[PDB]
This record gives sequence, C-alpha cells and structure tokens, in this order.
Amino acid sequence: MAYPMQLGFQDATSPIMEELLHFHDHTLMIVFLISSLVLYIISLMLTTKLTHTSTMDAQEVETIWTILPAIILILIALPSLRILYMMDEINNPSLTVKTMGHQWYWSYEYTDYEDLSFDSYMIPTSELKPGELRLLEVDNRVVLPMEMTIRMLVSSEDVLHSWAVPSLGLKTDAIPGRLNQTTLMSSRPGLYYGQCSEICGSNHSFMPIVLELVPLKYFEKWSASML
Amino acid sequence: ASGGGVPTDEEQATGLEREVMLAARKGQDPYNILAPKATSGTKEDPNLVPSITNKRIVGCICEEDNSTVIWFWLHKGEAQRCPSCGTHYKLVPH
Amino acid sequence: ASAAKGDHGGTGARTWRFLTFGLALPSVALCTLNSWLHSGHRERPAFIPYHHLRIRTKPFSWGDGNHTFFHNPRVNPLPTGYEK
Amino acid sequence: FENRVAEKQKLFQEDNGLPVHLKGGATDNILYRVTMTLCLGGTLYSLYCLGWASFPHK
Amino acid sequence: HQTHAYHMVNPSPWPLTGALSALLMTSGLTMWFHFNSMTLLMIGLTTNMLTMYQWWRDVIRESTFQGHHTPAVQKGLRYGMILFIISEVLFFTGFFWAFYHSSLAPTPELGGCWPPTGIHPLNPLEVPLLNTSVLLASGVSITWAHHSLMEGDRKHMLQALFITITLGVYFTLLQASEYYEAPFTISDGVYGSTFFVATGFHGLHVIIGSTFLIVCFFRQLKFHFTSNHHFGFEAAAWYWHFVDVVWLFLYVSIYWWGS
Amino acid sequence: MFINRWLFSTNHKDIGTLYLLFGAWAGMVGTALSLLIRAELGQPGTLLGDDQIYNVVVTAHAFVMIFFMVMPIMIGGFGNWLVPLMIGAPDMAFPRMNNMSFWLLPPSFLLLLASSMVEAGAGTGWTVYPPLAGNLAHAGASVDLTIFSLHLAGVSSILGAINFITTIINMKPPAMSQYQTPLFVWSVMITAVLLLLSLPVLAAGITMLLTDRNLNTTFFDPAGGGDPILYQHLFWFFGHPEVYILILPGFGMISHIVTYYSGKKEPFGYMGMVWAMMSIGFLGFIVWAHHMFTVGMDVDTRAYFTSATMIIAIPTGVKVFSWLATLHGGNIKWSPAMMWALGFIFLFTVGGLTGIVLANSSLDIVLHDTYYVVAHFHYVLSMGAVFAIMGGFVHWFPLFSGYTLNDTWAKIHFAIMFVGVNMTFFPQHFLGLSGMPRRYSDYPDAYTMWNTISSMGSFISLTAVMLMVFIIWEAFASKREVLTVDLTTTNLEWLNGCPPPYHTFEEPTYVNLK
Amino acid sequence: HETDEEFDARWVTYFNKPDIDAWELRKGMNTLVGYDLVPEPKIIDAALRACRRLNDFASAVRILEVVKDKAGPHKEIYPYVIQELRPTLNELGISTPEELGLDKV
Amino acid sequence: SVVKSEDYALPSYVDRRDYPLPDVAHVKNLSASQKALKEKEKASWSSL
Ligand code: HEA
Ligand code: HEA
Ligand SMILES: CCCCC/C=C\C/C=C\C/C=C\C/C=C\CCCC(=O)O[C@H](COC(=O)CCCCCCCCCCCCCCCCC)COP(=O)(O)OCCN
Ligand SMILES: CCCCCC/C=C\CCCCCCCCCC(=O)O[C@H](COC(=O)CCCCCCCCCCCCCCC)COP(=O)(O)OC[C@@H](O)CO
Ligand SMILES: C[C@H](CCC(=O)O)[C@H]1CC[C@H]2[C@@H]3[C@H](O)C[C@@H]4C[C@H](O)CC[C@]4(C)[C@H]3C[C@H](O)[C@]12C
Ligand SMILES: C[C@H](CCC(=O)O)[C@H]1CC[C@H]2[C@@H]3[C@H](O)C[C@@H]4C[C@H](O)CC[C@]4(C)[C@H]3C[C@H](O)[C@]12C
Ligand code: CUA
Ligand SMILES: [O-][O-]
Ligand SMILES: [Cu+2]
Ligand SMILES: [Mg+2]
Ligand code: NA
Ligand SMILES: [Zn+2]
Repeated sequence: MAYPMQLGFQDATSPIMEELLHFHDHTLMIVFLISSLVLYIISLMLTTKLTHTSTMDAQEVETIWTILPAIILILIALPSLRILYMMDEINNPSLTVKTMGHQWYWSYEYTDYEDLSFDSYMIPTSELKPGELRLLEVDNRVVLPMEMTIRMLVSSEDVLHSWAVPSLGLKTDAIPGRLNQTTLMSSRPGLYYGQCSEICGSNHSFMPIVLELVPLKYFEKWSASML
Repeated sequence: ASGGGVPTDEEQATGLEREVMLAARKGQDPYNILAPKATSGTKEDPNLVPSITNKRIVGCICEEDNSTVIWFWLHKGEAQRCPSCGTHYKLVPH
Repeated sequence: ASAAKGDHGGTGARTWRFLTFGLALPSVALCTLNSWLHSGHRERPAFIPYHHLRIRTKPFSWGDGNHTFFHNPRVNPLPTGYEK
Repeated sequence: FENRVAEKQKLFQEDNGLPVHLKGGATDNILYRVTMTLCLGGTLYSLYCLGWASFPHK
Repeated sequence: HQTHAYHMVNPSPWPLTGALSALLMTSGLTMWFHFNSMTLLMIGLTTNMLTMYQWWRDVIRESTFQGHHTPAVQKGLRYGMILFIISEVLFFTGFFWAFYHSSLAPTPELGGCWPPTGIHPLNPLEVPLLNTSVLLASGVSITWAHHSLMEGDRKHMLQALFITITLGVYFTLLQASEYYEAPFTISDGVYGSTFFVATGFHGLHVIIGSTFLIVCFFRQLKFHFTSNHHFGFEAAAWYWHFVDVVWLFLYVSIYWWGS
Repeated sequence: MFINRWLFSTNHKDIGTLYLLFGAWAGMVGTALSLLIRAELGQPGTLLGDDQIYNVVVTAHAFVMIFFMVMPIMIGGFGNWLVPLMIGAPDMAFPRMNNMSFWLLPPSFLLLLASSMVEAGAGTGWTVYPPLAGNLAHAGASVDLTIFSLHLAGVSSILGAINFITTIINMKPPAMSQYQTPLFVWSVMITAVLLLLSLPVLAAGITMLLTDRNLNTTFFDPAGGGDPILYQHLFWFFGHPEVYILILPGFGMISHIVTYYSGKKEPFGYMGMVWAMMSIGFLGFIVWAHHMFTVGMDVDTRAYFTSATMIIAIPTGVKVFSWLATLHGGNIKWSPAMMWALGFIFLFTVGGLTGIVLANSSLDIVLHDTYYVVAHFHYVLSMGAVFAIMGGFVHWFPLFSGYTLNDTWAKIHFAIMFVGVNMTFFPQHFLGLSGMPRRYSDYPDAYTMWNTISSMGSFISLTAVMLMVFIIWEAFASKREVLTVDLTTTNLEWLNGCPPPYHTFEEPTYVNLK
Repeated sequence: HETDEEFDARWVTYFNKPDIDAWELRKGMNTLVGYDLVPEPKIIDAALRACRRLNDFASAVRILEVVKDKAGPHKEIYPYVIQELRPTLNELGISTPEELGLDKV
Repeated sequence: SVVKSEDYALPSYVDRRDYPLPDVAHVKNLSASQKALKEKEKASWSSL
C-alpha cells in the first residue's frame, strides 16, 4: 500500500513491477536531465548584457536538436517495448480467477474446479478494527497462492470499473460484455491493496481491492471452506 | 438544343464586382488585387505607392524568400527608405 | 478505365445531355423495372424474442413509448411479438 | 418570366442608409420582428423550463 | 471608402437569432425526450428556418443585387464550402467507423456473426440498387445543368436542374418507403442503430441538398445567375456530389458488404 | 447603436473583445470549480457529498476551462483580434458567420449550467464514457444537456475554423506568401485545421451516445452488440487533437512574445517553427489510443501507440530550442509578458516530459487513471496554455484597450500565480506514482500530506485570480493612454495605433513582389 | 562570412563616404550594433568623422556610449577603444560621455 | 517634448541601447539660443 509522504512507486511485489521501477528510474533520469538543461539554458540566455540581434542561421543547429532527441527517444523506447512484450509473453498459469466490477464493490469467481464466488466490499470507517486502513480494507479478501502464475480475468456487470493493484503493476479495465485478461505473480506472501480506477459513480472512491497471498496449501483449504 | 436567356456579367454585374471587372479590362487595379512589381528602388527610381490618402502602410520583403516582412507608414512627401534594406518608396496620392 | 463509351472532343452541355438521356435515365428505368417486379411481400419470419433486438432501455418519446418511429405492424414485432 | 434583376439592383442600392436585412421594405421589418420575438420569447420560455426542471416534482 | 475587394457586411441580427434557434432546438429536444413536450422544439425549428431564410436572402441581396461578390470574395466562398464539405465527410466518417467496428467484430450477443442472428437485410439489388442509379443519374443531370448555365442556355439549365431535383425527391420517397417496409428497426441492436442513423443522416443531407438545388432553381427562374457567376449553383452541385459519394460508400459498406 | 454594435457585430475586433470577456467570465467559473475540487480534497474525509456531486464539479471544471475559457480566449479572442491585423486584412472572410460562432457560446454555457442544476448533474468525467453516462446509470436530462452543450460549442468552433482557414488562405496581401505570415497566424491556421477534422468525429460519437440514451440504439451497449470501447475511440480521436488545439495558439503567442521582448525582429528558425507546428498537428491525429492503454488492446497496437506518441517530442523540442535561440543575444526586456513566456518554456517542457513518461504503455498501466496524469496535463494546461494566455493578455492589452497595465502589479500577479500553480500540481506527481486514483472525493490516509499541500497551492492561485481582476480594474480606472510602441516594423498589429480604429486596412498595405 | 579585416574595411568604407547622409549614418550604426562584436576603433573613427561632416556632435557622443554598451561586462574594452580614439577625439573636439557627465545614472 | 496620440503613424523617438540613433531628434523645436547653438555646432566642436 502507499505510506505517508511517499514520493515514488510502491515497492515491487512482482518481477514485472521490478522491471517497471528500473525503467522508470532510467526515464526519470532523462526527464530530470532535459528539464534541468532547459532551465539552465534559459538562465544562461538571460544573464548577459552582450547582444546579437541580427539574423541567425538555423540549419546547422536544428540537426543537433532533432537527432539528439531522436536518439534519446530510441533509448527510452527500447527498454519500454522490451517490458511491454515481456508483460505479454506466454506464461501458463496454474489458476484462473475472475473478478466482476459492480456499483460499488467487486465480486470474485474461482471456477476452475468448484463454483466458488463471493462479494468484496469496503469496510466502513466506523467498523474498522484497530490498526486497519481507512478506505482500503474489505470484508472478503482475494486469497491467492504466492509464487504462482495466476490468470486474472476482469469484467463488469454494470458500468466501467478498473481493477488495479499498484504493487503488482496491474491495472485492467472492467468492461461489460468484455473479458480482459492479465497475469499476476507475487514473489511474496502478504496483503496487497488497490482501488477502483475508472470513474463509476457515487462510491467510485470506496470499492477497493485486497489480495491476500499465502502458500498454496493454505489457499486450497481456504478455497474449500469458501464453498 | 442550344439557345440563350442567361445574362452575362457584362450585362448584369453591378456594384464593386462591376467596378473590378471594368477596371481589369482597362488594365487597371484600383482595388489592389495584384501585387505591384518593384522598381530598382533607388532614390532616382523609387517604388511608387498609390494611395487615396496621404499615408499608406508599406510592407517590404527585403530579399526574396525572407519570411520577415518590414512594415512602416509611407507619408506624402520625400521618398522614404525601408528601415531594413534602404529600398526607396514614394507615395503617389490621388 | 475508359468505361466503354467514347466521345469528348469537347465535354459540353450537349454531351452531358446525351449522357443524361442516353445512359443515366435508361439505367434508372431499368432498375425501376427490376425493383418493381421483385416487390411483393416476403413471408415475415417466426417471431423470436431475441434479447439483442427490439431494444427498450427508455420509452420512445412518441406514441405509447413502445413503437418505433416508422413502425410497420406487418413486419415489425413489438418486444412481445407481432401486434393485432 | 422576364429578367427584373435590374430593378432589384436599383432597390437594394438606393442610398437610404438601411442595412441589407431591412432594405427590401416594410415586409423585412415585420419578418425581423417576428423572428426576434420568437427567439427572445422562446429563450425566456427555455429559462422558465430550466427553472421548472431544476427542482424535484413529486 | 475601401480600396480592397473584400466585403464589409452590414451589422446583422441573424447570427444571434441563429444561435438562439440552436438553444431552442437543443433545449427543445431535451424537453421532448424528458418532459414529454414539443413546444420549445417547434419554436426552435421555426426560428431556425426563419434565420436561414433571411440570412441567405441577404447573401443574395449582397451579391446579385448589390455587387459585393468580387472574384476575391467568391474565392473565399469556394474555400468556405470546400471546408464545410470536409467537416461533413468527417462527421460521416464517425458513423462508418461505428459500422465497421461493430460488423467486423460481432459480439456474442449478436450470435457472434454479421448480420446478427434474427436480422434479415434488405436485398441490395432491389430498391437500394435503384436508389444508387437514381443518385448517380442525378450527378449526370446536374453536370448537364452546369454546362448549360456556362453556355448561356436558360431552358436546358432549368430542364436539367429540374430533372436533378426530381431524382433527389425520388430517392427520398424510395428511402421513406424502404424505411416503412424494413422488417428491422433502429431498436434492432447495433445493426438497426448503424443502418438507420447512418442512412438517416444521409437522407437528411439529401433533403438539405435537394432544398439547396430548389433554391437554385427559383434563382435561375429569376435570372440571378450569369453564365460566369453562379457560385450558389456551384456550391449546391458540390454538395450534391458529396451526397452522391456518401451514398455510394453506404451502399457498398452497409447494404452490400454488410448484408 | 449599442445593440447594433455588440449584438449584431460584423467586426473582427469587437467580436474578439466579446470572446475575451466571455472567456474571462468562464475562467472565474472554472476557478471556482477548481477550488471546490481542492476544498473537498484538502483534508481527508468527505466535505460536499459522495462522488456524484464531486464528479459533477470535476466534469464541469474541465468543460468550462477547455471549451469556455481556453478555446474562446485563444482562438475567438486573440485570433479574431490579431489575425486580420497581422495580415493587413480588413476583417475576417465571413464577418457575419463569425458573430454566430461567438453567440453560440452563451447558449452552450447555459446548457452546461442547466445540466448541473437538473437531476443530480452529469457526474461522468469530461470524457462522458458510457455506460456511466448512459440512460440507466445517468437517467434524466443532465447528460443530454451536456451533449447538447458540446454540440453547440462544436458548431461554434467548426464554423470558426472555416472562417480562420479561409481568411488566412485568401486574404493576405497578394505578394505575401504563406511563408511570410507570422507564426501566430500559422498557429491559428493549423489549430483550425485540427478543429475542422476532429470536432465532427466528436459530434458523431456524442450523437451516438444521445441516440443510445433516447432512441434505443445500442452503439455502445453490448446487449445490442455495441461496445463501450467504440465510444472511447471516437472520443479520443477528437480528444488528442483537442489538446494540440489547446496549446498551438499558445505556441504562436509565445513565439511573438519571446521575439518581441528579446528585442528581435524575428523568431529563430522560422521555417523550422512552421514545420514543427505542422508536424505536431499531423502526429496529433495518429496517437489517440494512448488514452486507452488499460482497456485491453493487443500488444502490437500498444507498441505502435507508444512509439508514435513519443515522436511528437522531436518537433516540439525544435520549438523549445528555437525559443531559447530567440532569447540568445537578445536585449532582454523583463516585462510581465516575458515572465509568463519564460515560465511557459520551462513548465510546458516539464509537462511535455511527463507526457513522454505516460506514452510508455508499460509504465502507463500503473500511471493511468492516477494523479500522475493530472500532474502531466495541468503542467501543460495550467502552466502552459494559461501562461501563454496571461502573457498574451498582458502584452496585447494596451493594443486592445489603448491603456497600460501597471507593470509592477502585473509582475506581482505572475509571482503569486507561479508559486500557486507549482504548489498545486508538483506534489500530484508523488500522489500519482504512489497510486492515488483520479476522480476520487476522498483518499486513503497515506495520501494526506500531498493533498493538503496541493489544496493550499490552489488557494494561492485563487489569490492571483482575484488580484488579476483588480489589476484590470486599475488600468481602466487610471486611464494611462499608450503613446509609442517599439518594434512596429515587425509587429504589424500595432501599426494602426492603440486601440486601432474600428475599420483598419480600408486601404490595404502595399507589398511589392520584386 | 568574410575575414574580420574584410568586414572592418567594408564598414570603414561605409562611414567614410564623403556625402554620407544622416539616414545612412543612423542605418549604419543601428545595423552595426546588432552584430556580436564591439566595432574596431578604425570603424568608430570613420563613424565619428561622418558625424563631423553631418555637423552632429550629439550622435558622436552616442556612438561612444554604444561602444561601451556593446562590451557588456568586459569593462576593459571601452577604455581601450577611447585610448585608441584620443587623437581623433582631440582633433574633432569630441568630449566623451564621461567628460560630459552622461555616465551618471 | 510632448508626444500625442494622433502622432502614432509618424516616426517616433525611442531610448533603446540596441537602437542608439533613433528616427527623430528628441527636441525638434529650437529657441533662439538653441538655434544659435546648432549654428555654432557647424564650427569646431573644440570651441563648444
Ligand atoms: C495542452 C494540453 C496537452 C498537451 C500539449 C499534451 C501533450 C502530450 N501529452 Fe498529454 N494530456 C492532456 C493534455 C495535453 N497533453 C490531457 C488533458 C490529458 C488527459 C485527458 C484525460 O484523461 O482527461 C493528457 C493525457 C495524456 C496521456 C494519457 C495518459 C493516461 O491517461 O494514462 C498521454 C500518454 O501518452 C499523454 C502524452 C502526452 C505527450 C507525449 C505529449 C507531448 O505533446 C509532449 C511533447 C513535449 C515535450 C517532450 C517537451 C519539449 C521537448 C524537448 C525539450 C525535446 C527533448 C525531449 C525529449 C527527448 C523527450 N497525455
Ligand atoms: C485548461 C484546462 C484546465 C485548467 C486551466 C485547470 C486548472 C486547475 N485545475 Fe483542472 N482539470 C482539467 C482542466 C484544467 N484544469 C481537466 C481537463 C481535468 C480532468 C477532468 C475529468 O477528470 O473528467 C481537470 C482535473 C483536475 C483535478 C482532478 C480532479 C480528480 O481527478 O478528481 C484537479 C484537482 O486538483 C484539478 C485542479 C485544478 C486547479 C486547482 C486549477 C487551477 O490551476 C486554476 C487556477 C486559475 C486559473 C488558471 C485562472 C483561469 C482563468 C483565466 C486564465 C481567465 C483570465 C482572464 C483574462 C485573460 C481576462 N483539475
Ligand atoms: C429519406 C427518408 C429518411 C430521411 C431522414 C428522416 C429522418 C432524418 C432525421 C434526422 C436523422 C438524424 C439522425 C436522427 C437519428 C435517427 C433517425 C434515423 C433515421 C430514421 O428515420 O430512423 C427511423 C427511426 O427514427 C427515430 O427513431 C426518431 C427520428 C426522429 C428523432 C430525431 C432526434 C434528434 C437527433 C439529434 C440530432 C443531433 C445532430 C447534431 C449534429 C451536430 C453536427 C456538428 C427508423 O424507423 P424504425 O421505425 O426504427 O425502423 C423502420 C421499421 N419499419
Ligand atoms: C442537436 C441540434 C444541434 C443544432 C445546432 C445548430 C446550430 C446552428 C444553428 C444554425 C443557423 C444557421 C443560419 C444560416 C448560417 C449561414 C452561414 C453562411 O452561409 O456563411 C457564409 C460563409 O460560410 C460558408 O460560406 C460555408 C459554411 C456554411 C455553413 C452553413 C451553416 C452550418 C450550420 C450547421 C453546421 C454543422 C456542422 C456539421 C458537420 C459536423 C457567408 O458568410 P457571412 O459572414 O454570412 O457573409 C459573408 C458575405 O460576404 C456574404 O455575402
Ligand atoms: C525544406 C524545409 C523548408 C526550407 C525553406 O524552404 O526555407 C525545411 C524547414 C524545416 C526543415 C526541417 C527541420 O529543420 C527539422 C529537421 C532538421 C534536420 O536537420 C533535417 C530534417 C528536418 C526535418 C528539416 C528538413 C528541412 O530542411 C525542413 C523541412
Ligand atoms: C485502434 C484502431 C481500431 C479502432 C476500433 O476498435 O474501432 C485500429 C484499426 C487499424 C489498426 C492499425 C492497423 O491494424 C495497422 C497497424 C497494425 C499493427 O500491428 C499495430 C499498429 C497499427 C497501426 C494498428 C493500430 C490500431 O490497432 C488500429 C488503428
Ligand atoms: Cu468502480 Cu470506480
Ligand atoms: O492528450 O495528451
Ligand atoms: Cu492524447
Ligand atoms: Mg481509465
Ligand atoms: Na474529501
Ligand atoms: Zn526592405
């Protein structure tokens, strides 16, 4: 989850999210460098009483400041697209889970074997147990096996929603009539939080997502008990 | 087939359209449709700038293909020079 | 293509009148014959209350709310089937 | 039909200071008044309708 | 007094009455759709027609009767009409995109096929082919009208322009009959939606274009056009060819390929 | 006379003035809505109500700022005032149609205000996506009034585009080619081409939403075989060109301001600037699905849209470097307009660069629908488009009015606004990277510090807006009349005096061919 | 585009034209100061003597001021230029801006 | 001396360090003593 005064991304919980962190570090360095260069050059242009107001020939220097940005863009696009196609690669999941968005909560279906499904609603602020997080906890968490490739399928039974979990690098829109797929793999046990990420009406801010990542044998027994 | 009955512009153009038409036929351009062609622009052979008043704005494209046009009021009297290239212009009021 | 016709020399009013009466209106006449010749009602199919058809998410702003604007009782079933 | 454009040209070029939308004669003023009255009255009516629609009606 | 060739237009009320007619038509549609009443809408449609009539009347006064359409002014009006037609093309492009989006990827609700289960399309070789011949023919006859006008031939201009209008009206009547006879409706899923909204806006433009041709017909009867100056006729002809080409795309896309 | 002049106008300057007044009033509305947003978010918990009232405010904020403030001010206001003067033309091509482009906007605005007064308002986002905006989840008149508001604004701008393109192509001196017209005129021509092509597609999409809501069509409704995502394509096919429409006249004014207060007779690299604006205009039509990287599109389509979007940095970089090269060697005049333009160059660059971050579809999965997007577009809108509007307003106010502003007050105003907007939006990058979603009325507790700071920033910007009103009042109250303006040889719009006469260029300029 | 010496010689020739008129004096000086250089004393000398032929003492002083201005923060250029011009200043009776108190703000 | 609004189309005076010799003199009208001064300026400036 996010923590107070956080500046950057939530710590990565999945290898893909780790890849995104390093790619963001690379891109932000370039962003910093170019912004700072432009600010510096502005100050340089403005700090001399020397003048030169006659016509200036442009041809030579426009080569520099076309070719240099083109090279920089290529230096961004290459790692960007590598991660894109990595995130797309075939992986062979062990488990498929569906989630359906609704106004205003998520339901989950685990129907590889038995017909397991339940609804997952925000815990009202007045009912939080001590130490629980305002607007983030749910009554029924999305229990999942850690260290395993999971296929998430996402849809909606009413308006648009979007199913997100920032620390896993996931955001898949929930569209009625459409079954969108993403894959999820947590390197660690724990609790990982997300929030509805497409405006969906009166309680858009109040339909969060909580994944609970545990060893397979715990997930199996939990699954059985949820039937 | 064939036959007539459609008026011509000669017959039926009126107002400013007709003035422009009749002037063009005489080779004249009172409504500034054409670009004037430059003289050599010396003080001896200044560009001659018609006006219906005693001043008119000139735009000077000093060199072929300059994208910057140099604009100034030209007043009745002694020829004036473009402030960028010095080419001469003289107002001819009428 | 050059089509298969032939003239020019000058494209003029006479040529375009020639095309109008010699090609364009004869073609309209032919298609008018073809059409008013294949008219004659088709059998209306069995009514099936498919959920992707006869959509009603809001009543229409005319009539009883349930009839389309150029409703033809012979061939346009209502959501409950053919009327009357 | 005969070509009466010349007499229309005389009428609409008469030096009377009228704008072109009134230069045909009294019929122009009537049609203008009808148009503007419908527009301004209809606009006031639309504002009443907004007033009506802005509140719940049992 | 000016020494350029452009038109300084007298101060005019029609921009304001046109803008207000747009307010009345849109608030009128809202009232019709949500408050079961046509009153505002009928006022808006009326003031809209009044505005268009007086505005274009004044343009005729300014040009035919007052002589303000110099060649430079006409050239601006040519660009204006071409740009207007371009915006109309892009408007139709949105509906063709909707049609291809839905028909190339038919969803499970349709049966996963195009045409959808339960849709029985019109035969594109019957009235739709007839309406294609009708608009193509009108494109030939309006070209005859144009050449007759340029050659100074009043009678054959009027004959050809009358034939063009008659064909425009024929198309509209055929299309109205096909709308009544069609066994599917605008509420028949995305097939009906795309069919009737796209051909419906096209039919509206045929009516607009026919009205514009009729205006030209009565102006021609009153000798407004010269053999060299007749931009209103040229504009109505360009608009008419645009209506014909949109029909050809509809016929190939929706009636034929989409059947 | 008053009605003839101000309701029946066929004069490009008076119609420009009408647009500037309309846009200034809209700007107050938009500012109030922005303060309501930030009041709701300025402490954790709920201030106003749930997300419906909150997102009616957000939705209106955006529509007002975009369609009633920026576009009327830049295109209707500076465009009508300056374009005919900069080409020596005696008015616009269609001076009477021009007046209708203006008068469609008060009705469009009335329709938007009506949408928020009836039922529970249109709480949809300015993107108006179905099915939230459809007749089940937004039953009643509000969304239809919004659609009609957009229809009228769209007609206004399409007819305005026709006017500007025709005027700029057809009404220059016969010797002046397109490559002798000023960059602001180019910027308006290209913006008008974008308006002409993109707005009809928006009109098509929102008409389909209207018929899905009222005539039982199903363009966007799966039950009929429709698709919500089709709406998104049609909307963004307009919506990406629209953001270039919002900035391009700003680029044009920045070129004139930087050139003028550098003491230069011309911008550096004129044909490069023309090339860059045309390139940006063209590329802005082939990138729209970067608004759709999380909707489930195939990976090769995501790779194409990532790459095509990033290319626009190259022409845009040529413009930024050319502005810097215009400053180079200048006799710099530190006028208030120059300060706006310098702040523009830097802060626009920052927002353009976070836009390049977002163009990477892999990273956009995590940034999409978060405040990192909000930060990107307020750097280019609140510190780009707005800074160009303020710079142009302070630079050309003496031309339009004949009176001078107090330059010390104008510099104070710039200083306050600069602090305010940066305090508002810079922390929103942190909120975005750390996962705060868009269109939320309340947030998990961890996000409190940056939301508090951001809201405090928005109040500083409010103080700047109030001070702007006083500064305009003080200028009209004191009546310091303009005497001499420098550099008129390369700024033709000043050469008829301040304010210019009602009719200018009744006798056209003389320009020979040589 | 040319050698420095060719540039300076063109400018000396320009100002040395015997019947140079007031417009050409101003055009010359206002064009020259647009370049990225402080004009060589030999150019300034020719401009000052043009001022003399045009009976314009004030413009001669102004030309010395614009030499100082074009040097910017390089405070060594203007005293060097004046040093090089002192024979001409004395011959023509041209007082410097400093001698006239015109360097006071 | 006094600049007027109705003078906007005439060459004007400006103080700009990059336009050292403006298009007009700051003062156009001369008193008797100022006329005598301009005459004296035609003689050696060493005598001023
Ligand atoms: C003035 C308005 C404006 C402008 C000009 C831009 C310009 C750009 N925008 Fe922006 N954008 C918006 C307004 C604007 N945007 C809005 C309103 C939204 C949100 C819509 C909504 O959902 O409500 C948005 C959303 C948006 C998204 C969607 C993100 C998401 O929703 O998840 C993306 C993704 O690619 C994007 C990218 C860019 C890019 C690459 C540019 C480029 O044009 C920027 C190019 C500029 C530079 C790069 C800086 C100058 C260049 C140099 C100094 C050269 C060297 C630089 C490099 C080598 C990189 N924008
Ligand atoms: C031009 C566009 C523009 C501008 C200028 C602004 C300015 C501001 N915006 Fe907004 N904003 C949007 C367009 C804009 N915004 C859009 C498109 C959205 C997305 C909507 C959606 O999600 O659907 C958005 C969303 C948005 C949000 C996110 C809401 C959410 O996700 O829940 C927030 C929150 O802080 C915000 C705040 C502000 C603030 C505090 C300002 C302040 O900086 C405003 C300060 C005041 C000014 C800048 C004055 C403006 C007035 C003038 C310039 C008149 C000048 C007068 C003369 C020239 C005479 N905006
Ligand atoms: C040639 C013969 C036909 C000619 C054209 C006839 C009508 C054209 C009217 C306008 C067309 C514009 C689109 C309106 C949308 C739908 C009309 C589609 C065409 C039509 O007429 O569709 C009819 C339905 O009309 C209906 O719902 C309701 C029809 C009336 C309601 C119109 C609602 C207002 C539409 C809003 C317009 C917004 C425009 C914005 C433009 C902005 C541009 C910048 C089909 O009838 P049906 O009974 O369903 O099936 C036949 C069964 N036998
Ligand atoms: C949901 C319902 C929403 C409804 C919204 C409706 C809103 C608008 C109400 C419209 C009222 C229209 C009244 C008639 C306007 C005629 C304009 C015209 O004809 O403008 C002409 C220029 O535009 C030209 O040519 C070429 C351009 C002609 C355009 C004609 C009008 C088009 C209006 C609709 C445009 C829709 C665009 C659709 C495509 C997306 C003439 O320009 P003027 O400056 O007048 O004169 C110049 C003088 O020299 C002439 O002698
Ligand atoms: C040829 C054309 C106009 C030149 C003129 O007629 O004045 C110029 C103007 C801007 C130029 C372009 C811009 O300077 C940007 C690019 C700069 C690179 O150095 C070459 C390609 C590059 C894409 C240039 C190609 C070409 O020289 C352009 C397109
Ligand atoms: C996004 C749009 C489909 C819109 C729709 O669903 O209605 C589709 C239609 C045609 C597509 C393009 C064409 O298929 C051609 C290219 C194919 C490449 O694999 C991706 C880029 C590429 C350039 C495509 C991008 C995108 O998928 C496009 C533009
Ligand atoms: Cu569900 Cu937002
Ligand atoms: O839109 O960026
Ligand atoms: Cu975009
Ligand atoms: Mg989203
Ligand atoms: Na809150
Ligand atoms: Zn010149």
